[PDB]
Parts: sequence; structure tokens; C-alpha cells
Amino acid sequence: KPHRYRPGTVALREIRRYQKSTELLIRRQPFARVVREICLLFTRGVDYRWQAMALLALQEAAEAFLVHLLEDAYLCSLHARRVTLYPKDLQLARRLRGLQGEG
Amino acid sequence: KPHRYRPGTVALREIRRYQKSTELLIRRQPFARVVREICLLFTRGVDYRWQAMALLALQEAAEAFLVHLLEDAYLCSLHARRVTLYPKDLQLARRLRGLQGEG
Amino acid sequence: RAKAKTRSSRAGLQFPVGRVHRLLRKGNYSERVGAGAPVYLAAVLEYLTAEILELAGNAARDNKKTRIIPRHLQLAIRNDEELNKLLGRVTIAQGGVLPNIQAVLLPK
Amino acid sequence: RAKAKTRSSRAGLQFPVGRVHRLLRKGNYSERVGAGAPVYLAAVLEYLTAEILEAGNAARDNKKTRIIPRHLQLAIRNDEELNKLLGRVTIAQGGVLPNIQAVLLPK
Amino acid sequence: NVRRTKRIRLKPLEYWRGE
Amino acid sequence: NVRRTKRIRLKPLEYWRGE
Amino acid sequence: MDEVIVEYIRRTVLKIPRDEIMAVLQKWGFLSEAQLQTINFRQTKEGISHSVAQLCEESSADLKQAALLDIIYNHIYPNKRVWSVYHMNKFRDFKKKFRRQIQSALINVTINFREYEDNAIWIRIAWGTPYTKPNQYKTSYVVYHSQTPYVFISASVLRSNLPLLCQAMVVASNYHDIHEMELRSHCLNSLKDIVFKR
Amino acid sequence: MDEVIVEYIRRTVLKIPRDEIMAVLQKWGFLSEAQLQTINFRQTKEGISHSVAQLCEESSADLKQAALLDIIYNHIYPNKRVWSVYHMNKFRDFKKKFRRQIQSALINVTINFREYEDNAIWIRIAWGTPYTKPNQYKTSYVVYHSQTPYVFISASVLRSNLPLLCQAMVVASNYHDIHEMELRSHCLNSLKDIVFKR
Amino acid sequence: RDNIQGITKPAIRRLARRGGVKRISGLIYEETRGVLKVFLENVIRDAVTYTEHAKRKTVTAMDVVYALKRQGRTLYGFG
Amino acid sequence: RDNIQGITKPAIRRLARRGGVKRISGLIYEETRGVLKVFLENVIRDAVTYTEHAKRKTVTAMDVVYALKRQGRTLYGFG
Amino acid sequence: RSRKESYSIYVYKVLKQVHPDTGISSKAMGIMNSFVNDIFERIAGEASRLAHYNKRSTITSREIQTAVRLLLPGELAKHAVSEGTKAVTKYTSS
Amino acid sequence: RSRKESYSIYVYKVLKQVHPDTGISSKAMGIMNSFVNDIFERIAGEASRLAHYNKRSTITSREIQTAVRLLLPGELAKHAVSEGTKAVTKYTSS
DNA sequence: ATCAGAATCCCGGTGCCGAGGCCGCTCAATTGGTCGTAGACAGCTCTAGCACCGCTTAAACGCACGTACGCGCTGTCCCCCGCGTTTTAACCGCCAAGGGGATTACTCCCTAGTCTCCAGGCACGAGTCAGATATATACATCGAT
DNA sequence: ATCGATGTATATATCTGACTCGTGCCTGGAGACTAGGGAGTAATCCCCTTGGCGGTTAAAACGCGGGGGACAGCGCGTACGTGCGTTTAAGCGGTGCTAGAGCTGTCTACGACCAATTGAGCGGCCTCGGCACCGGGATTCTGAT
Repeated sequence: KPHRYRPGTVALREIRRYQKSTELLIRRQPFARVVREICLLFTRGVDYRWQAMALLALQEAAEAFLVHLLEDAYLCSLHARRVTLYPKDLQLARRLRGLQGEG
Repeated sequence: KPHRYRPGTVALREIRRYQKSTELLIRRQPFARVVREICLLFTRGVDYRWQAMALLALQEAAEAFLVHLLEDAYLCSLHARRVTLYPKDLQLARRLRGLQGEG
Repeated sequence: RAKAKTRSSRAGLQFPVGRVHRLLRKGNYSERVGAGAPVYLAAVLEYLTAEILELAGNAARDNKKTRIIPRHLQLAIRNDEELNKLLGRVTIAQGGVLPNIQAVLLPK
Repeated sequence: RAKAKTRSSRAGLQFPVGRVHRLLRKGNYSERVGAGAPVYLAAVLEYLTAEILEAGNAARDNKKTRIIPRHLQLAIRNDEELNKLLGRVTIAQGGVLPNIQAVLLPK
Repeated sequence: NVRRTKRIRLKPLEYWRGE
Repeated sequence: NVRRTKRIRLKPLEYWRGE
Repeated sequence: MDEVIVEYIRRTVLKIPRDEIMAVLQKWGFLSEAQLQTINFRQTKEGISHSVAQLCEESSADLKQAALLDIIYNHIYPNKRVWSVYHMNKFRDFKKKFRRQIQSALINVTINFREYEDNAIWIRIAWGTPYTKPNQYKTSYVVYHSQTPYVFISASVLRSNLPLLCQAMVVASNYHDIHEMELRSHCLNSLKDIVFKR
Repeated sequence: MDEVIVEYIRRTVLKIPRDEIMAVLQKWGFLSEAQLQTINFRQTKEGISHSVAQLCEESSADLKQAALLDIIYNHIYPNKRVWSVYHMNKFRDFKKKFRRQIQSALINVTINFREYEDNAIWIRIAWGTPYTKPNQYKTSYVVYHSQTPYVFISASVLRSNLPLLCQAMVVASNYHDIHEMELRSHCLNSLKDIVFKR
Repeated sequence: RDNIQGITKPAIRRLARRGGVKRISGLIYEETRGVLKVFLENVIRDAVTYTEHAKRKTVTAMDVVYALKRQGRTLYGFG
Repeated sequence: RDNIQGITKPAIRRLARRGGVKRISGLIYEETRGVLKVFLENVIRDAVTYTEHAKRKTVTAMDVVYALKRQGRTLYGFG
Repeated sequence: RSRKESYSIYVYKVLKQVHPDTGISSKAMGIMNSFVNDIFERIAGEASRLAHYNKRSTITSREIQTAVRLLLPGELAKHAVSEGTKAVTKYTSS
Repeated sequence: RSRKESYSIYVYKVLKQVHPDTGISSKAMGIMNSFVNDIFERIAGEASRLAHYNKRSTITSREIQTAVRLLLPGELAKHAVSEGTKAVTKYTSS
């Protein structure tokens, strides 16, 4: 007779644990690899050195944009009288921003 | 007996008649009155004249803002799989613009 | 003295160069404006104006007129991603909207 | 020769005035800057920075005598007429406001 | 303590429905 | 007559899903 | 109600040449000379405007002194507006009886008087519908020597009030008819006695 | 392998003095000299590099002449490295067995050879994994003479390949023992003459 | 006689019809007036601030295009 | 081998559980990598352009703020 | 051995006039430095195009006044302009 | 009344270059008069920002190139380079 | 409603590195004066914006009909959450080394600057034909049947 | 699949009225020639980034079970659509008329600019104590009684 929680109620403790802290949520190594990949996609093969503060800047602004995207899409999905999230709702919250997400 | 269409089948001819039209859709006298009303609020009583091309300018910008607002809210309402629009839909498309509408 | 040869004709450019150089001095974008910058910038504006007006003409002949009203400019700016992304924050005076019915509004 | 004094203490402001007067013409914003616009600009920056720091109301709840950027974010996202100024500007090591919707919480 | 500005440090003060 | 500059006149090319 | 009156004061003093302002405030006399002692005349005129604005905001000004400022501005600068002369056809309560027929159907309207010693009343009238506040910038004026059967009127751009104003002047005076003389100009003092001395 | 090549040629031409450009290009000999006759050299080094980059683009070099530019730029400027010397103990077949035995654990590796008359062979090794494309900026160089037990090594920042490099160098040669002498210097010819003499 | 209801009901109907809206609810006729009002309050303040700086007393079409450009939408075609 | 799946199956869950999300579908873990990669493309495509302009071969942290400003989101704390 | 100046000293001085018992880390100094070198740039880059509209070649105090009445949202501007004006009157005393 | 210079003639000339038989209304001339000043102001603002980062005190023809590859989205911008290069060489050879 | 059973927190404790001063020092404010000059102020003109005035008619208002979409109710079923375990690379030091910012001296090109033109672009004017109605209709479409 | 009813794209006049092309004319391009001064370009140098390596370990991978939400189907009722008769005010031309935008003169305070102080702000430096981690109990929720 173990203890199993209600499904769902771990998420509220997770939300209230993560909205407090100022840590980052993407590890520096895989984000570093996925950002060093793109310079070989844009600069015609030559590798550019990344100064190790600017990686933290991309690591900061990527989360500070993506969490806005996910929160606003969740607001849209809550508007749709359903409590979960979907690719349709990330699609919708990406569309109702015009070119402001893309420049 | 009279002849009535199915409802909606007037509206589609209304759309295909209106998207081709490049007229203004707000009449000049009421919009001129409602834009002269706010200058009394904002300039501490003294009225300001309006060069009558700038009335056409605001008469253009109100549509350029409002038809995109209504089109995007209708798109977000189409995300909820319901054919009509609602104040929830206008509030949601009013929400997912950040501060770019007011900033 | 010398020959009266405009700086535009030393590029074959239909936009003036002395105007751009005067606007870059007097408009206060730097202290000194080098001589190559208006030569470059007149070409960039020539290219952009031609890019609008060509699609404007293609919209014009597809309504069987000859003079371009702003409706063709709206219908030829917002019909290509290589220009729509440049002008997303610009409304056009009396432009109208693209012919745009959504997915599931139509009967049957 | 006389007994000199700064422009800032002659204007009674903490933000420097020689610095803003150096930047306001050698940053190419005009070919002429008047003798008063640096004083005014130092005043506006002074009022804005004091409006942010009065942060210290948020620091009482955390009981930390330092100010760390979580406090700054919880000040600026939670004060409207400074929110809208910095509405599309984020902050390093930011974090968001503690924010749950209404439909999510059970009975 | 020299500044203590007179203002109302109120809320996010939501738009999009009212106020 | 020398215009019709060499570009790729293309679609709307909708965003928000990739492409 | 509060920003509007200091606003009207500020706009009206703003249209005054720089070397005469301490003159007309000396004719105004609403704020004392002790308040007047902070006018830094050696800056531009809008700084003078803001200074007298905060001065009259301090002493809690109201529309009587603002209209007095306006009518002294007329008494010292009557050559701005355009004056047309009317002629009637067959005094201590004239002030009280003229503010009866004005508020007959045009209710929310403001009227004021000042007296010259030659029986010349300078009358300020700022028109307004009974739906909104009267606007103090479209203000019309009537000067009238009660001895003569002639009257000078500078009515502003608010038309369809000249017949009401002249008929109110007819019924308030002891006369029966009014006529618009075909002469008019904006140089009042030259045509001030042009009906006399023929 | 399409436009990284022209950018490699551009960034390697960029690392030359502006004055020795015609010398290294006429020593290189991929582009014709008539194509050299249309290039201005009073430009920036960026612009000179960009023009000769478009020239190399329209003449369509794939891989060999760029590596020749690399090894010739080192042939004129070898003191822009740090050179180690390995003492060992007990050319067509040499380079053939070397190519076949360096593609042993790592496959997509670029190898090139420059023969000299003083038994000197310069081997340029552009390194890479079986997954990664071979990088052109982490190169290693081998300077070897077939009458000495000494070899010169440009120890790159792609280390932990130099054991595999020296083992395939020894087994590619007619030798058995490998050893690193303790001396390294950023002047190649100094170690060259003090180990040819001693 | 209320000066905000000048943007009348079939005008808003046809204005949605331009955007491609089939059916509009009965309560949009307040919310769209509200957002039209707040948009004009966020534009005309900037326009009269432009002209009040220039000591002018009318608002030119340039002095509302400049308020729009700072606000976040340029409007081409007004000189 | 694969380079895009570093943003791992609970890390996106960690981001959603920061942004007030109670329950996620099983398709967001693949779909949001598209948005993350599009945003990273539209930042680095300006960052390398800036630091290529100054004839350098590093990417200084000033030339990430100076690209994020051109995108529309200034990033404080890296002056 | 070259100097890149800051606003750290001035932020630290103005911290004393609001909260006399508090501290700020290095990253909070970074936030309150990049904030100032953003908002001063925004006000000056507004006032420049504002004085360039009316063909005046200067930037007086008045154009900064229009910049702060336009740029700052709402009632905050209503005090900041006051905080300018009193300030510049102190510059006309001495 | 005195002098209000514009881009009215030049767009007409480039239209007669592209099209022999298309007229152009006055409102279209207004649109192509505001578009040219808008694009020119954006590119020159980016040129000034790039002058202000790298501490150089000028806007050379190199510094326009980064702005033109910056603003215009992708497959358009490259063509502008192969205009302007094809422009500027034709200046310097003459 | 209770009660074990988890998360959490908080009072106390320890170690440590980043703040707060400290201190030399040096280059950028500052005083002081000169001098063009940008714009402040005053005055004049003409033009477009406002207030009517009638009118006339097209749209706005209300209303009756009626239907179909939004919503609530089952239901069901299956996709995702929550542990358990088990693998595995992220991270932390740690060494190194050398590529390359970052500075410095020096040296040309080149662009601001001033004349001296002088003619491309511009503000007025006239003759328009490219559209804007306007019949009308020939044909597509809606919808009962 | 008809056929009746209804918009409408098509088309010949016509009557514009916005092009647009003409035309002097200037005021802004353009040669011509300095100059100084900012940027190119070698040349060195130290710093900090990449490259490994070992080794922990805290997350990932996966799995598996079960249940709670998404979706689907179905009634039902209303709030919408839609024409219709009306009525009202928007827009039509037309007339003042006038406030007020613009445009010239002409000063005159005033800001650029050049030099000599000279100290205020900046780069190292160094304590030390505010804070980053345990830890152990002391709490608050919560899932099935």
C-alpha cells in the first residue's frame, strides 16, 4: 500500500517551485552545441568563437522569450475551455504577434 | 411566399463585396465628432483645429488597427471551433500583443 | 571649366546622389559621410522602388487599368514573403485587405 | 582663479551633468545642445532610478539587505507605470511573477 | 531618506477589459 | 526596359508552423 | 472647471507683447504685486505664461477675474477683432435685465459687463448651447454708449446668435428695432465716433 | 564543401601582408595571370580577398589549390606556428601508405603533400571525425626528411590525434621507435638548422 | 446625442465584414467602441503633444503621422 | 550524432512548468524546438553580421544585445 | 589600462537617498546601468527626431520636456516633468 | 509655397524605365514618397548605430553594407548587394 | 476529519567571495573669454477650417420571423502524469596554449571646407483621355422541389 | 436537377477632372583645391577559449499503470440573421470669414570653442560579513480513510 498522489497535483508544486527561483532551465552544454551549430549554418563553414558571456545572454533571452510564448499559448488554451495545451495553441499564440516575434 | 436565403449566405457576398472595396467604412461626421471629443479631454479644455487631411489619416489608422484586431480575434475564435465571434475572442487577441499596441 | 555631368550618371542611377549626400550630411547621421555611401544608397533605393513598382504593374494589368491606385500597392506588397516581412508594421493609405475568407466559414 | 564646483551640485542632483553633456553632443544627436537640457536629462534619470529603487519595498519581504535582480523584476513587472515603460524589455536571471490561473486550482 | 516620491505603486493594472 | 530584377517572387510563405 | 480657467488666463496673457504684461496685470490686480514680484521677464513669454499660471493657480482663481482679464485686453487692444455698428429705433438695472433674455432659451451661457464713464458698457458674452459648457474662446463683445442710439458689436464666429443678441439688446433697452449698418472694420477707435461729428 | 572553400581561400589570403600578395599568388598558380591582371591592390585587404575569392569562384577550385595556398603560406611564413621536434629510431609509396594508414580510425580526413628537394615533405592534415566534416582551420603539419631520424610537428589545438599522427607517421616510414625531444620554438628554421647540424 | 455612439451598429457590422467575419455577437458593439476609444486616447495625446511643442494650434497630418510612427505603426502616403 | 534534441523531454516540461502550465501534450516536446530554432536563427543571423562587421572573429556580448535590440527585445544586464 | 566609464557610482549614491541600509550586487549594478544607458538613449533619440521635425538645429530643455511628456507612460510623466523643472530652476539660481 | 522638395520625379523616371505604359496616381506618388524616406531613414539609422558601436566617426560605404544585409529579409537583401556593388564599382572605375 | 506522509521552512550554524571602502592618479569638467548666429519677436498676408443653410436621399433604427449554433449532458477511452530504476553526459576542477582582442605608433588619402558657377527640379497652367457613372444584361448562383 | 428569383461583369456613352507635360528659374548640385585628421596597417602582447580528462552524480531514458480529460453525439432554445417600413442625419453644394499658419526682417542672448586647472571618477586591492549550503526538527497540505 504505497502512496501515489493525485495526477495533476505534482504540477502545482512544480509551478510554485519554479516560479520562485531565478535559475536557468536549459543546461549550458546542449544549448551551447545547438547554438554553435547555427554559426556553421550562416557563416559559410568558418567557426566563430563565442565569448562565454554571450552564451549566457542567448541562454537568458531564449528562455525569457519562450516562456512568454508558452504562457500566452496556455492562456489561449484556457480560453478554449480545455485545461491542457496543444500544437494548435502554440500555433495561435505564435500567429497573433505579427512580425514582432520575427522583427 | 417571399424568398429568404439561408443566413450566412448574405454575409459571404458581403465579404466578397467589401474586401474588394477600398472605401472608408466609418462615416466622416461621427468619426470627426468622436475624434474632436478627445482633444477637449487631453488639452485641458482648449479645442484644436484639425487639418482635414489628418481626419482622413486617423480615419485610415482606425481601420488599419481595428480590422486587424477583428480579423485576428476571429482567427482565434476559429481556433475554438465555433463559427461566431465573442468578447472572449476579442479579449484574447487584445491580450497576445504584449505592449506593442500601447508602446 | 568642365563638363556638367551629374553624379547619378556616373552610376546610371535614376535616383539622385547629391540629394542623398545632402540628406546624410544635414540630417545629422554622422560627422562625415564618405563618398561611397550615397552611391550605394541611391542604388538600394532604386532597387527597392523597382521591386515595389514591378509587382504593382502586375497587379495593375490584372485589373485592366493603366494608372496604379494604392489598392494595387496593397495587393502587391502583402502578396510576397520577401516584402511582407519588411512592411509588417506599415499600413497603407486606403489599401484594403487581401481577399481573405477563412477555412470553415463556407457552406458545406 | 576661483573656487570651482560641479554642475551637478550646483543643480543639486546626484546624476552627473558633465557626463550627460558630453554624451548629448558627442553621440551625434544634434550639432547643438543647449545649456539646460543636460540638467533636465539628469533630473529625469534621477527620478526614474529613484522610482525603481523605491525595489526596496520588495526587499523587505525577502529580508535581504542586498538587492538582487529577482527583486528588481518583481518590482518592475508589478508596477504599471513602470511596467509599460519596460514592457518589452527583459532582465537577466529574471524569473516571472508568481502566477497561476483560476481554472487550474482544484476545489 | 531624501526622496520618497509621491505616487501610487499599484498593480500591473490590466488593460484589455477595463481601466 | 532593363528591369524585372532577378529575385524569387514567391508565396505568402506562412510562418507560425515553420517554413 | 479648474484647469480650464487657468488655461484661459494663460492663453489670453500669452497673446500680449512682452513689455506691457506688468501693465495689464496692474490693471487686472487679481494677484497682488507681492505675487507679481517673481516674474522673470528676461526669459521667453511661455515661461512668463507658466509663472502667472501657477500664480493664479495659487490664489484659486475663477472665471470673473479671467473674463476681467479678457475685457481689459479688449480695453487696451480693441483693434484685433472686427467691429460692426448697429442702430436702434424707438441703466442701473440694465446689468440685471440683460442677463434675463440671454438665459431665456440659451441657458448655460456666461455674460459680464464693465463700465466706461461715458455710459459706454463693454459687454463680454461667451456663447454656449444648453447642452455643454460655453466656450470662452469664441467670445463676442458689445460696446454701447447708453446716451447714443448707436451700438458697436464684435460678434465672433458663432453665428445664429447675432439676431438673439441684438434682439436681447433691443428688448433690454427702451427701443423697438435694430439695423445693421453697412460699414464695419476692425479698427474700432477710428470708427468710434464716426457716427457722430458728421 | 561548396562555398566554405572560397571562404577558406579568402580568410587565408587575408592573413598575408598586403605587399607579398602578388608573390604568393604567382607562386600558387591556380588562377591564370591574365585573371590576376584585373585585380586592384590599393583596396582594403578584405576587398582584395573578396575579388580574388570571386575569381577563384568563377574558375571553380574544389580542394587541392586551397590546401596549396595553406602550405605555401606556411612555406613563406612558418614562424606563425609553434614547432615541436620528434626524434625517431628503429615518396610515392610513402604518401600512399600514409593516406591508407591515416584513414584507419578517422575517415573523413583531408591530407595533402608538398615535396621538396632537401628530402623535405610537408604534410598538411585537416582533421575530422567519422561524423564531423573535416575542419580546415585546425590543421597540422609534418615536416620530414628521408635521411634524418628527426621530424617536425605543428602541434595543433586538435590534440589527442597527434599520437595517432605520430604512430601512422612512424609506421608509414621505415622506422619503429618514436620519441619527443623536449625543445619547441615558434621559429621553425632555428630548430631546423640546430638539428640538421647537430 | 452621446457623441461616442456615432460609430453606429451597421458600420461596425460592415467593418467586421471587411475583415472576413461571418457572424458577430450582440456585445461587440461596446467592446469595439472601447478599444477604438483607447486607441484614439493613445494617439491624439501624442499628436497634440507634437503640436503643442511646435506652438501651433492645429494638428497637421504630419503631426499625426509622427505620432503614429512613434506609436508603432507608420502610415505611408501623407507626405 | 543529433544536435537538436539537447533541449530535452523534461527541459521543455521545465519551461512550461515555469510558465504556468498544468499539463502538456506529448507533441510540444517536438514542436517547440522549431520555434526555439527559428528564434535562434533570427538572433545569430544578426549577431554574426554585427561581429563580422567589426572585422573580429569572436562574438562579444555587446553584439548579442545589439542584435536583440534590432529584434525588438532589449536584454538588460549585459552592458 | 584604458577606461570604460560607468554609472555605478551614481546609482550607488542615489541608493543612499532612497534606502540607506541596503546593498546591490554586481548584476543589479548591471541592470541599473544598462537601464540608464537605455532610457537616456531612448529620450535623446526621441528628442533628436523631434527637433529635426521643426528644423531647429538645437536640442533645448523644451524638447526634452516634450520627450518626457510623450515617452513616459501616464502619471509618471506628470511628476518627472516637475522633477525636471524645479531642477533647472536650481540651475538658474547659481 | 517656397520649396518642399520631394521624390516625385525620380519614381516617375524609374517607372518609365520599368514600364512604358503605366500611369501613376498622385496618391501612389504619396505612397512612394513616404516609402523612400522611411526606408532611407531606417537604413541610415542603422548606419549611425553601427558607427556608434565600433567607435569610428563616419559612415562609409562599408557601413551601409551591414545595414542593408541587416534590414532586408534574406533573399531580397542579397540582390541589393549585387546592385550596390554593381553600382559602386561603376562609380570608382569612372 | 484525520492521520500518516511527504514537501517545506526556519532557526541555527559554518565557510567564502564579492561588495564597500581605500588609494593613487589623470584626463575630462570647469572657468573665462570671443564670436558668429539661431531663433525670438514683431509684423504682414492669404488660405483653409469652421459655421451655417438647405436638401435629398441613403443608410440607420425597430421589428417580426426563425434556426442553428453554443452550451450542457453523457460517455468513453486512451494519452499523459507520476514514480522506479537504470543509464549517462553535465559539471567541476584542472592544465595549456595560442588566437586573437586590444593597444600604439605612424602614415597617407580623403573628406570637410570655400569658391564659382549654372541647370535639373520645381511651381504654375492647359489639354486632356482614364476612369466614374449608367444602363442592361447574360450569366452565375441560391434554394425549393 | 430544374427553374424562379437575384446579384453581377460585362459594355457601350459621357463627362469629367486628375494627370501630365510644358516652362522659366533658381537654389542646390558640382568642379577645384587644401588640410588635417581620422582611419588603415603593422606589430606586440596577455587573456581567455577551446581542448581534453577524470570523476561524480543528478538528471535523462524508459516503462508501466491508471485514471481524468477530449472528443463525440445529442437535445434545445435563443439570439443571432434578414428583410421591411421608417426616419434621420451624412453628405451633398455654397458662403462667409476669419483664425491662424506661414514668411520676412532683425536683433541679441547664447552656445560652440579654445586653454589651464585639477579633482572626480576609475583600476587594482583587500577585508569581512552577507549570504550560499546543511540539518533537523517543526511545521502545512493531502488521499484515503
